[PDB]
Amino acid sequence: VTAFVIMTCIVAAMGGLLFGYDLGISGGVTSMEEFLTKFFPQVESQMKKAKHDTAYCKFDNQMLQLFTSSLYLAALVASFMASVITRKHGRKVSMFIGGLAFLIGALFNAFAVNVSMLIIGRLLLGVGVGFANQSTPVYLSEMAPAKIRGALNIGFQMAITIGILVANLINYGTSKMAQHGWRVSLGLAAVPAVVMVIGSFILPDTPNSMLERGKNEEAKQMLKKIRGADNVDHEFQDLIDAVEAAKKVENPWKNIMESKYRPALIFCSAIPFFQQITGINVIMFYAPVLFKTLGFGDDAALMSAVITGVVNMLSTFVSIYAVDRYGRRLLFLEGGIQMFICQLLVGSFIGARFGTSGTGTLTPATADWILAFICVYVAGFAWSWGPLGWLVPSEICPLEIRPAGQAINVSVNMFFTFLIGQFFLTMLCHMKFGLFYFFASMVAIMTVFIYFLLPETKGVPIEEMGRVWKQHWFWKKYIPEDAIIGG
Ligand SMILES: CCCCCCCC/C=C\CCCCCCCC(=O)OC[C@H](O)CO
Ligand SMILES: CCCCCCCC/C=C\CCCCCCCC(=O)OC[C@H](O)CO
Ligand SMILES: CCCCCCCC/C=C\CCCCCCCC(=O)OC[C@H](O)CO
Ligand SMILES: CCCCCCCC/C=C\CCCCCCCC(=O)OC[C@H](O)CO
Ligand SMILES: OC[C@H]1O[C@@H](O)[C@H](O)[C@@H](O)[C@@H]1O
Repeated sequence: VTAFVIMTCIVAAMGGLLFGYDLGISGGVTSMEEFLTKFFPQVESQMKKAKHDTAYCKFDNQMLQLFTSSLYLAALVASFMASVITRKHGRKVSMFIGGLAFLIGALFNAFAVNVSMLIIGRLLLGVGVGFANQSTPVYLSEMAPAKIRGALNIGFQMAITIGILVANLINYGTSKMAQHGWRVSLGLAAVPAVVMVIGSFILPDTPNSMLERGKNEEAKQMLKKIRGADNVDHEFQDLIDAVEAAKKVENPWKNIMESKYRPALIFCSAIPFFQQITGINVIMFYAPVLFKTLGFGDDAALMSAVITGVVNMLSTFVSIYAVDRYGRRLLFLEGGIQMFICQLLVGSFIGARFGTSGTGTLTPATADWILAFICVYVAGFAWSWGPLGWLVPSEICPLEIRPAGQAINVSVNMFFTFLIGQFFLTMLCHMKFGLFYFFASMVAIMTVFIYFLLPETKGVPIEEMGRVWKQHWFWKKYIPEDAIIGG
């Protein structure tokens, strides 16, 4: 562990600011009537004097769903392109492309004069997220010393939560400008993108990719630099062994179906689906919608998003502290149990407060308790399925399929992020609290899935992770001894 590798990983992790900024900025921008008037006049007409309505609830027709979907579709496709570039040219090159596409997208948005420019900008944001999310977790998990890989990789998730929070605060400010507030909100996304582009110039690439691409002496000297030791022979032998196997595989997409990759393939596919079917991106807007329906105004709705965003960010530190000391499993298990219980409590609390009230409207105190329970659910996600959904796929793949497995992770993640968010929009917007019971049942399923099927990965050198699958009661049948590195 050196100061150079920690600074390297902090700078690289700032690639998560891009996706997080976009996740946090969009809600507040859609509620700005100047934005609606310019680009979505059919929505503006529905929102005029609709004191108890929320503008993104109106994005439920085919054309508006197409606009919303375009970011996730571009990200899903760009993720697959990033797998090829990340392997052939390096993790840094994909991080550069991600920052640059996001930067150009932010400018098209901020200076949009018609919806055509908004569509181009949104597609470019999606390209940026696809490249940034595909490549940055690979970068962190290869660069980090094995002992603290969890903590350093989760810097990426921390950056996501920082972007969400910062973006909500920016919308708080730009909502007060006399004019053009939405241009400032969408244009400030360029700031972390410029940081990411310049970072991609100055960062080194990973020794793992340098060696796979034939830069033998550069890779060894780089490993010595990030580990701060003249003798890296044991860990460099891991890289040599990983590249010897990896050089045999010209097309990872045509080999990822082989038995020896099956545990990795299952988890790279299942973890992103499970991460979204927690309901996180639905539940995170339940209280904002509730406060608006109760008459508390746009500012109270945004304030609950800021509160939720602070909890979301600060709770990430629990995973940073515990992930390498106590393990990924403990975090999955506690986080799933805590999320499950909070979903049961909020669902039954809302259901009960209508059968005991008498007046038909929830009180402010009741709304605050609903936000409180939701915040404990968000805290549980924020130290489990949030950070681990960007850590675990990046640390379980052999080198030759590591960019491809992380591309599966991103692309499945984008697909279900949109699908689940759109599918539940009407239930969210009509305050159908039964959704908490559905997501509770999914969280039960994924927690049992983890309990029986996820071997503990903490502290294992990334190229030696086959050792962990080989000792798992179920996955051991897929892993041949000859493929295992180290031991
Ligand atoms: C690798 C690069 C990316 C590859 C993948 C590309 C995905 C393209 C998908 C959709 C874009 C089209 C979105 C069209 C949105 C139309 C919105 C609209 O009509 O808004 C006007 C409104 O209805 C009244 O004012
Ligand atoms: C490699 C590409 C590098 C691109 C780098 C990002 C810059 C592009 C962003 C915004 C447009 C800036 C021009 C400002 C004027 C906008 C008005 C405009 O172009 O209007 C035409 C439009 O078709 C209405 O009909
Ligand atoms: C290392 C850090 C480098 C940081 C580099 C950051 C560059 C982008 C910054 C801001 C863009 C967002 C603000 C754009 C707002 C435009 C709105 C506008 O034009 O309003 C006036 C109106 O047009 C009159 O007619
Ligand atoms: C192997 C994994 C199997 C997992 C299996 C799922 C476990 C239970 C999950 C969610 C609760 C399901 C619904 C519970 C509530 C049903 C009754 C209900 O909704 O009652 C309405 C009433 O008004 C009160 O709000
Ligand atoms: O912090 C919340 C965010 O956590 C990330 O790990 C997820 O991929 C996002 O969908 C989510 O909005």
